[PDB]
Amino acid sequence: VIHCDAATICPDGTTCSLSPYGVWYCSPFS
Repeated sequence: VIHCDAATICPDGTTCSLSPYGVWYCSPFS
C-alpha cells in the first residue's frame, strides 16, 4: 500500500498528494 508519511494508508496504485488545507489524500495515476 501507500503510507508515505506513515500516517495515512492508500490503495495500491495511488500517490500521496496534499490538499490546499493540509489533507493527505490518494490520487490515482497512470
